[PDB]
Formats: sequence, C-alpha cells, structure tokens
Amino acid sequence: DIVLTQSPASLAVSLRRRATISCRASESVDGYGHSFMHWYQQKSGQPPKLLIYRASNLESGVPARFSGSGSRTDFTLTIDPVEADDAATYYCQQSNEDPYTFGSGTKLEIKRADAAPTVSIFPPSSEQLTSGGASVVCFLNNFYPKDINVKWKIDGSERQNGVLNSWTDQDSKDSTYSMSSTLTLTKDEYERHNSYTCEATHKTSTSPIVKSFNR
Amino acid sequence: DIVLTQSPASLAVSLRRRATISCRASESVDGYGHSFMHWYQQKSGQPPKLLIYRASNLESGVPARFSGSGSRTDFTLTIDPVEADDAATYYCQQSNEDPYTFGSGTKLEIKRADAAPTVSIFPPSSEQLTSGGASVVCFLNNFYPKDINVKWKIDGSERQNGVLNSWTDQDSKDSTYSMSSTLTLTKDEYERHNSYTCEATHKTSTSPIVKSFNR
Amino acid sequence: EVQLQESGPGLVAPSQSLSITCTVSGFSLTNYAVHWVRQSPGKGLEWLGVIWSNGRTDYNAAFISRLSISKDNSKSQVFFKMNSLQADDTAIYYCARKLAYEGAMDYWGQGTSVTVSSAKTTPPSVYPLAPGSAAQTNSMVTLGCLVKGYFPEPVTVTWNSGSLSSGVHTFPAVLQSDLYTLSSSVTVPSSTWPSETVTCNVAHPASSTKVDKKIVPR
Amino acid sequence: EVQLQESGPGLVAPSQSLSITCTVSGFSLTNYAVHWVRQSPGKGLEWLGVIWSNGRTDYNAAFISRLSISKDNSKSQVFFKMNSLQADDTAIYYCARKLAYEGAMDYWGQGTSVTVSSAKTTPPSVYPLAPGSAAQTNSMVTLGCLVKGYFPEPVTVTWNSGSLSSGVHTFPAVLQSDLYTLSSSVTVPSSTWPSETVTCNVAHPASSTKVDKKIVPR
Amino acid sequence: ISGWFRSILSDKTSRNLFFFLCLNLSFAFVELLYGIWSNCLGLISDSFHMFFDSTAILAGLAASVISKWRDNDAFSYGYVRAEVLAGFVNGLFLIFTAFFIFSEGVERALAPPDVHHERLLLVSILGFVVNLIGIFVFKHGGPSRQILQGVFLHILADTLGSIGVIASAIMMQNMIADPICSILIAILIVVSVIPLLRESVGILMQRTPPLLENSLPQCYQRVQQLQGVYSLQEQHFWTLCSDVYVGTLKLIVAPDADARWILSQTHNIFTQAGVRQLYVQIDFAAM
Amino acid sequence: ISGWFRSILSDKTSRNLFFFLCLNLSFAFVELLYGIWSNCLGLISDSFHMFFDSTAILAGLAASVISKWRDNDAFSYGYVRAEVLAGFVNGLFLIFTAFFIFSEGVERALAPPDVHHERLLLVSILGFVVNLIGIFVFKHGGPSRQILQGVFLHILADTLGSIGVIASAIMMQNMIADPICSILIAILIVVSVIPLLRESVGILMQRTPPLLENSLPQCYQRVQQLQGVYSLQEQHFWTLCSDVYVGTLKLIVAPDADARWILSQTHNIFTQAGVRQLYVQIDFAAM
Repeated sequence: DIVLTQSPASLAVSLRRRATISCRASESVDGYGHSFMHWYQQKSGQPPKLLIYRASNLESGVPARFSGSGSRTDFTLTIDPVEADDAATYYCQQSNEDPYTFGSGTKLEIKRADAAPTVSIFPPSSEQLTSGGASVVCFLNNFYPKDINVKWKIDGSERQNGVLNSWTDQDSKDSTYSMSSTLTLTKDEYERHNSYTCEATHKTSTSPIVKSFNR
Repeated sequence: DIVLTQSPASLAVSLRRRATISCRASESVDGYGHSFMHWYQQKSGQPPKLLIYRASNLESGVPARFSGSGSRTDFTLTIDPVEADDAATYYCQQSNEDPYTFGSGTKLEIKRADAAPTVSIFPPSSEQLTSGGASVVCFLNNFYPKDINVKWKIDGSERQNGVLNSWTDQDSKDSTYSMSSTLTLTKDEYERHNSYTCEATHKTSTSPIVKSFNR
Repeated sequence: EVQLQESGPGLVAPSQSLSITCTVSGFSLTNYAVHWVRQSPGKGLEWLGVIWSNGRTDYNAAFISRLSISKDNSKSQVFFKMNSLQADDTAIYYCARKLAYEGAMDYWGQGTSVTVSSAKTTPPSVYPLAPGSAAQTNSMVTLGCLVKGYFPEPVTVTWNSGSLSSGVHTFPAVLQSDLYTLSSSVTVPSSTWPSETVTCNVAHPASSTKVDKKIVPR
Repeated sequence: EVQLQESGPGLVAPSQSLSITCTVSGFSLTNYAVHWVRQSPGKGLEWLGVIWSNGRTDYNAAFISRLSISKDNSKSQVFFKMNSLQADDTAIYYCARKLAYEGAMDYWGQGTSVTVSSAKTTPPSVYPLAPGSAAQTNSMVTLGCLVKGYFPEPVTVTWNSGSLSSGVHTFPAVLQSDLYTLSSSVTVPSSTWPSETVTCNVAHPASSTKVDKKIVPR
Repeated sequence: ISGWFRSILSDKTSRNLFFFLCLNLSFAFVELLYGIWSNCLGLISDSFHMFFDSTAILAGLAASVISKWRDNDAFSYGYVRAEVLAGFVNGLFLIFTAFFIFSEGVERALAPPDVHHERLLLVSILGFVVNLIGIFVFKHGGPSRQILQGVFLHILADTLGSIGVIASAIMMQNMIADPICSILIAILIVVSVIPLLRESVGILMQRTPPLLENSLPQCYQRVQQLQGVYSLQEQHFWTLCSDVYVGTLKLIVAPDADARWILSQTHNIFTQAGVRQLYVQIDFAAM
Repeated sequence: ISGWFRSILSDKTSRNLFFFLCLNLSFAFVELLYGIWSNCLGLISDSFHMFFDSTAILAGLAASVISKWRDNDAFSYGYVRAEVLAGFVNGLFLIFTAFFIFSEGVERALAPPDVHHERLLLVSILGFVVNLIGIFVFKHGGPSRQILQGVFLHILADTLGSIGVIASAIMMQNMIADPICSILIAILIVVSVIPLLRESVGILMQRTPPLLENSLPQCYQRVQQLQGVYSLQEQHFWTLCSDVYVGTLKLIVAPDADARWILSQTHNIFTQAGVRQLYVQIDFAAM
C-alpha cells in the first residue's frame, strides 16, 4: 500500500501571498513519464472538488491560480495569488496502485486583520423553562484569529461544569470565525440565580467584552 | 469528401410529441464498431452546442430527452419529450475523414395554439424629421404561426415600394414569433399625407388588426 | 448539469447491513464508472469500491468481504451495500463518477451521513432565541435558534426558507449524553425586525421532522 | 468556467488579410486543441483548421494555401490568420476547443462576425420610438428604438443596461443601399412608464460607438 | 495413430508427397536388394543416397501435415512456419546433394571402374523415369507453398543427376565427359536452389516482407497525416507465411487525441497494404 | 573489404572461428596434397568431408560476423537471428555428417580394403589432435550463443569420428568392430545434436519462449486484475535471440478506462517477466 504524507498539517497564508502544499508518497507513483497524483479541495461541509489530475493538469473550470508540479514521490500544490475563497482542506490522491489512497488533509488558513468578536447573549426561552431545563447561549461572531476564551460568571461566581464550546470553520467571505458557548442548567438552578455574564477574551483587546442579562 | 444530408430540411413538432432528425452520410463513417457522427444544437444567435458525440453518447450536462442511434451511413437524433426550449437548428458532423464536415441544419419548429399579433404602430420621431427622412415602424409581437401579411395604406392608397419586413426566430419561452414592418419615406412625402394605417392579416382572425395614427 | 444523489439510512444498528442508492443524472452509467468513497474524522478519506460500465466491480482489500455494488442502467441508480457494520464504520459515504480516462473523481455527490450506534432516533427540540433587553439598537441585531436533543447528527437549519442567507452562522453539533446539540445565529438589520417576520426552519431527515419557529421578542 | 473569446476586425477589405485572436480561459492549451469553424448563410458550417498541443496544425484542403494558425501557451491565445479575403469569405468565425479524446467541439466561443466589402464603417443613428396617442392603457405599453444607417452588421441593443430583459424583441437587420437597418421592441407595464426612466443602449463595436437614448412620450 | 494416414490421404499435396515418398523408398529398397549380391561400392552408395533424399521428402511431408494443426498456447502463431522450415531444409539438402554429386564425379574421374557397368546404367534409367514422373506429378505452374517449391526443386536436381549419368554413359561409349558433366549438374543445382534459400532465409530472419517493403513509406506517410499523431516509432513488419504479414507499431499522439479514430485509421491503412495482423500501441505524449 | 578482417579479429569469438576455419582448411589441403599421389578412394573423400565441415564452420563464422550489423529498414529486428540460423544449419550438418559416417562405416564393413593403411591412421591421429584442440579452445562451461554451441557440438562430432577410426584401427590389429563403432558414433552424434536442433526449431517456429511460458498465466491474471480491463485477447509471445523476447498484446478496456495507467501497468508487468520488447493495443469497448 502507498502511504501519502502531506506537510504541513496546517498552513497559514496571507490574503495574497504564496501558498504551497506538499504531498509525499511512500513509493513512486510514476509510469512512462506520467505521475498519477491528484489534488482535491474540500470546503466546509461540501464534497471534495477536483483541482489537479495527474499532478500537472488543471481541471476544466478551476481558477488558473492553482498549479501542480513534482514527480516520482514529491509533489507540490501551488496557490497563487491566494484569495479569501481558498480557505479549505486539500487532499492528494494516487491512482497508480490499487487501492486508491488519500493523504491527510492540509488545512489552509487565510490571515487577515484582527477583528473584535460581536458578543451577544440570549436567555433561555419560555419553552426551555416549561420543558424543565435551561440553556444560556452566548454567540461570538466575526472574530480573528481562532484563539479565544470564554468566561462564565454566575452571580459573581465562576462555573465551568456545563460549558460547551463549538467553533465554525473559517468563512469564505471575510475569513473570520464564529463561536458559540452554551451553558446548560436545570430549571431550579437557573431560577435561583439572577445575573449571568458572558466574556470573550481575545487578542485584539486586553479588556474582555461583557454582555449580561439579569434574570 | 463526405457529404452529409439532413432530412427533413424543416421539421415541425408539437410541444410534447416525438421529434426525429435524420442525417445520412455519403460514405460510411464507421471504424472498429465506432460511428464518428456528432450532433450539435444552435439556438438563435448562439454558438452551436454539442449534444451527442460518436452518435450514441450524451454530452455531460445535456438533458436526457436527447437520444442518438444509427450506424454506418444513416443516423437519427431523437428528442423526446420535446420542450419549448428545443426550438433550434441541429447539425450533424462527421470526424471520420478529414476535413470535418457539417450537414445542412434541420430547423425545428414547436407547434402551439394560435395567437393574435399585438399590433402597434409608431410615427417617426422628431430626430427623424430633423434628419431629413421619415420611417414608420409597425410591430407585430407574439403571433403564431410564422405566416402573416402586412398591409400598408397611405391616406386610403396602397403603397408597397418602401416596405421592409424582418422576422425573428421562434422564441424559446412561448414558441411565438415577432415581426417588424418599416415604411421609409422622405420628409416632404411624410408631411404631405395625414393618415397611416398598419394591418396584420393572420390566420387566427379573418378581420385584420388595424392600428393607425393621423399626422 | 451533473448530479449524484445518495439516499440511505442515517442511523444503522451495530450489527445490521447498510444500503445506499446513488441516483445519477446528466450522464449515462453505460460509459462512466461510479466510485464509492467514505470520509471519517479518525481515518480520513477511504476508497471503498468502484463499478464499471459492463458491471465489473473492484473493491478495497479491507472491504472485499463485505461490499456489494450493483447497477441499474435503465434507472440510472447505483446500489451500495455493506454488511457487518461496526462502530468504526460511521462516516460520510460519497458516490463520485470517475473522471473520463483518468483515475480521479471529478464530480462528487453530497453524501449521506451514516452513524452506527444502538441509540434511537429522537426528533429535534427547536427553541427560539431573542435578545433579553430592548437595547443595542446599532441597526444590526442577532437572532438564533437552539436545536437541542436530537439524534443522529445530520440536521438542517435555514432562515425564511433560505431567503435570508447572509449573516447566517450555523454551528457544528456537540455530542453530550449520547445526544447532539446544535445552535444557529443570524444577524438582521434592526429596521426589518420585528417589523418583518423571521422564521426558523429546522429539518431532520432521519426523523422526518420539519419545525418552523418564529422569533418572538420576549 | 471555460470561455473562448474572439477578438478580430468586423470589417475587412476585399484584398487584405484577416487576424483573429482567440483568448482561452479555464483550460490550458498545453493539453487541448482549438478548432476554427466559420458559419455563413450560403455555405453553412465549415471547418477551417485546428492546432494541437505541440503546435502541429491541420488545415482544410480548400484553405491550406491561405490559413496560418499559431499559439501562445503562456498568454493562452490562439492566433488565426487568413490571406486573400474575398466577398464569399464573410461568415461568423468561431474558435472551439476539441472534446477530450473525441473529434467533437464541446465548448465554443461566441465568434466575431466578419464582413468582406469595400464599404466604410458608419456609426449607427439611434432614434426613439414612442406611442403617438396616449391611448390603449391596458397596462402593457410597447416601446422601441430604430437603429438605422450603420455598417457593418453586428450591433447590440439593450434596455436599461440589460436589467429589463423580459419583453425585449430585437429584430434581425435588413440590408438596404449597402447599409443595415435594425429595430428593437420592449413591452413594459404602463404603471412604470413614464413614471420610471427607460433607457435604450446601442453599442457598435466596429465604430466604438455607444449611444444611450431615453424614450420621451411625444 | 490411424488418424495421420486418413489426414494425409485427405489432402491432395500430402497424398502426393506420401505417394512419392513410398515410391522412392521402395525403389531404393529394390536397388539395395539388387546390389546386395555384388557391386556394393557404387550401388550401396546410390541406394543410401536415395534413402537420404527419401528422408528429405519425408521431412517435407511431415511439415506439410503439421502445418494444418491448431494453436496450443505454446505455438501462438501455430505450426504454420513448418512450410518455411521445410523449404530451408530442402534447400540445404539440395546444396549438400550437389556437393555429394561433385565428390562422386571427382572420384569417378580419378579412379578407373572395374565394376559392372550395364546394371548401373539400367537402374539409373529407372531413377530418371522416377524423377520425370515426380516432375510431372508436382507440376504447378493452412498455407502450403514453400514445401511444393522445395520438393519440385529436389526432383529437378534428381533429374539433373540422372541426365548427367545417362549422358556420361552415352559419351563414354562414343574420360573428360564425366567430371565436366558432374560439375555442370552441381552448379545448375546450386543456381536453381539459390532463390528458394533466399526466400526461406528472408522469411526466417524476421525481414520486412519484400512485397510490402515498397508500400511501407507510403503507409507511414499516410499514418503521419492523421490528426493528432505526433510521430510514428518502433515499426517492425515480418513475414509468417506466404501472403501472411504481421506488423507491430507504436504511435505517439496528442494528450487529447482521438485514440479510437487514430487506431481505426491506422488499422485500415495497414490492412489496405496487406498486413493481416497488426498491433498498434498509442502513447499519449506529455505536452 | 579490409574492414571485415579487422572486425573478425576484433571479436574474440570471431577470431577463434577464423583460426579454426583456417586450420581446418589448411589441414584439409595438406591431406589433399598427400592423397593426390595415390589412395584416392579414401583420402580424397576424407579431404572433401573436411572441406565440407570447413564450409559449415565458415557459415557459423559468417553468421557471427553478420549478427553485429545494424538495422537498415529491411531487417527491422536486425540480423540478430543469424545465430539461430547458424545453430540450425550446424544441427543439420551434424545429422548429415552422422549419416555420412554411417554410410562410410557400412561401406568399409562390406568391402575389403587393399589401400594403404598406415597413412590413413597417421592422418586420422592428426585430425584427432585438431579436434581435441578445437574442443579445448571452444570450452565455455550482439548476442552470440547458438553459434558457439553449434560449433562445439560439431567439434565433438569430429572428435567422436576420430576416436571411432582410432579404436577401429587398434581393434583390427588385436571386422565386426568397425561397423559397430561407426553406428555407435553416428547415434551419439545424433543424440548430442538433438537438444540444439530442438532449441533452434523452437526459436524459429515462433514458439512461446520456454522460460517465459511458465510465468505467462500469472502475468495474464495480474493484467486482468487491472481496473477497467474487460478482457485480454490475441496474445503472441515469440523469441528473437537468447534472453530477448518480443510480445504482442491486445486489451479491451472500459469506455472511460485510464489508458495511460493500464498501459504503464501492463508494460511493467510484462517487463518484470523478462519481455524486453512489448506492444499493447488498447481497445475501448462500446458499453
């Protein structure tokens, strides 16, 4: 079997700089001067899209900014000039030996100017209260970079038992990120306490953004 | 050289009936069981679009209603079920012998319910009068079938010297036709007479539609 | 206009079989080969098998004892069947036609998420999310819906039947107590809301549940 | 996203040469062949020549003494040159890439109309057309523009920069006294007109003339 | 076992070869019986030479019979080249028989004969009658062409030897005649056998078919004119039987060249030239 | 003209063949000079037989020299099969020399010799020395394998004839011995030459290479397992030289099968089996 290794595992490039993805095969995938290496692009929640076939041929309809090279074992995918729509995961496939194998994806992150998260907080609805539970949801939208911390205070007390966090993949329009922080509590626990605060500690500002509701 | 003959030259089919276009080659275009005959579709004012290649294979992305068959010399293009968007000209090409040749097109007419022309008449504008000429334009829009006659009366007198007619190809939305009748006259000739009438004699109604302006 | 549509069970018991039908359009199976590829978080993209024009099938060496791929040229359907499903076989199964005269797969279909577990399908519970206080009227207000307690993973959240596409941030689901929790966010100008109605459409294909929720301010 | 764009002179003298540049996008000339096909009313579609990946050219038997097809892989441009143009060489010259591993031309470019005559280019004269009498208020009124006295044949008429696509009937040109006459018609609801402005955009690429005409009721 | 005899009798050429083989072996046996009493020095040698030419005819017959067999996954082209091998063997047999006649003539010219003479001439006339009958039977003008030509040339050589001995006998009655006649017979045999050996060696050396050789440049030019064919390389045409040619070709075409059309056109072009079996390998060039 | 001599002297095998050819021709000429005086009946025959074996050695030498020539658009594969033709010719020469020895032994057994005997044995010892020297020189264990084996078997046959005549001379001093020894020598020569003729005929009959024949089913199975290959048909493998195999193949693949990958894999598969030159024709099946 042929084991394909892609380096680097995660790549960060600016909006218009040069991007290079390398995929190395365990053994040669060449025959009669043809290199049977194929490159795919998979965005967030979409099937992979073929970019390069036989490691040097552009698929019909793809932008000309993509390039391929290499032979035998070492192969290179070149994206120049990069755009905000190129934030996706790229795979290399070899068709030289059965079975076909796909290398580990190379995540591409588009660097941009730092942005402040749009912190918003939502108290549990009436249906939540009547259902016997309570969920406090804090939304962080359009912030860069991905690294961010959320602080939950309950009536001035710190709690971390029921905090769940979910991140989105980098957006293809503005190259930003979104995050949700959900605090799940029982009806009595929610009713006992009054003030709930959500904080978003981010690199852009040393002062965390505080959104609170008193109920 | 290979001479491709398409029959019939003009084909009229209903909106959902069966349509068949036949193209016959002067000599065989077969080799090792492959028939090198290709079918194209050319709408009004557009480049030809490939439908069938090698006389039996559907081009990627074309509707499944198109079919191809035949071998050696006789070939058949089948459109079923027909739609209003299939009103175009179809050509057959052979790639078996240099040079490639295209047969004479087979015009396809989509039959539908008869419609009354929307007759309108427009007097020459002020710019026309200041330029030293005069042009009376009569528009006939959305009428079926294509056969129609235009009668021009000038103050109750018949004139046919300066009448020019231009027809449009069948529309791809409602399978109708449009016609323009232009009467070109000099400034003094236009100013001498007062009443101008445009008539559209069509099969739908025995009484021609009369639009007139008195200037 | 080339599409490949997969139709298969989202939830499969850890000892039963799997059956996925790949309906193709825009091309004929008489001259194209359809591959079967699955993608899982822990093992990446894996090539399962391929069926050719005449019916010949090639299977992966590790799945040859379980796969069974059939065809129906007249109906333009490709059948994928796998036996002895286990907990490690959960993935996104794609059917993709082979690139003509190459080993690549140019056109892929949006495959059906398959999970292999003993849990039972649970309809989603959709809840509205509205701002607590009528403040921060900066002309961009945030609205959301909380899809909590549903199984399996796949669920679709759209706003106003997808007309309000801009500003929608659907967040990935999180697994807690063998149940999934998903959240969505939409930002709409304050001029339109609450003057214009806002609808939360949640669809769960596994449970055949469609819930339309309207955001009511407090 | 595959396009082929032709750029060539619309009017050619009956004793000079012709040069058409076919700029391709979405594919590389290093592995595709671009055909050259012309279409004329009296002779139908004719195959002129083809240039291959390595630069090899094949010409029609009747045009081998006049054609000259070149390539520029870096610039993705294909050059078509023909000598000794005559009155029978007027046609619509298309450049179309060859279908991979077949003799057909799957993707065609909207070719440039070429006329071969000794006449001189004349800018179009656009004139508004408005209803004479303020009657027939059935909520669908007809408007038009008269493009009279222009040469050569190709001319583009659009309404409101193409926004008002529905109801537009552009009529084929008629040749009179070695000059072309073209008419267009648009039907617009009577509520919008004359309340909303209506613009007639006429473009003549040969003479580089763009005329914007506004319909004034009487 | 009995199927061989039925098969030999079924075919006309095989039946004629069996008839002549039996006749030659029986007459050689008769000469051996007549010479066992005395005059061994010449009659025994002549009888063994007849048995040796009988072995050559038997080899031709065996090749003719084997040429009708089918493939067995070992002889992929079949046993069809048995006729060419038989022709080559008959050519070598004729050359070596001519050398043997040379040696016998020299020995007779350098040794006075005290053996019986009337018996030697009488059996030689019988051998001449046999050779004339063989010429008459095999007069012509699974493929079987080389075998007939080889056996016909062998019978012609035997007839030349018989007329040589008869002419020497006539001239001696009416010493220099015998060696000159022997040398002339040997030279005539070699010159007659030269074309057969030329053709057999040409077939067996994987040479381009001589008839096809003239039209090969035209076929290469016509294949080169095909659309998308960059070059034509590694062309090998050789001969299997009479009017059976096998050719191998390698084409280098464009990356998107029509492989089916090019293959069909190449096959048609080389079939119009007489190449019944052809293999064309189409390589898609990189840029 | 002079380039031939330089080329022959340049090659080791050609130089050895030229040395032995010159030695054999010179010793045959010496025997002819010694026998021109008298005892023609045996010495002239022996000298002509030596000149005839000299012709066989000359044929082998000519094939060895011609085997190094280049292609000329007529011999597309070249003159490389000259070695196989030389091996076949040497096999036929050995068979016919064995038959000649048979005839000479029978003649000696059926005729009392009144010719000189001491001279015959002395020159026979010289011929035995020549044959032993030839065996010693050509001891081994453009391709040139068949020629060496053929000439080695020829020298072995000559040595067998020499030991036969020497043993007959020894036993006569101390009538039945001569014919029995001659028959034994002829049988040994034929049995020794059988494998060489078997190999030469196998090569010349377009037979599947015997070494490759075992691995062909495995290669066909591995080619069949390639993706998109519907079937494999019209496979022909034949032998050109020693360890030089030429094969022709026809594959039927899917309408959209990867022709490049299938071609490369087939070439690799049949190259790992030892097929140096291969032609694969890929046919795209209709449905």
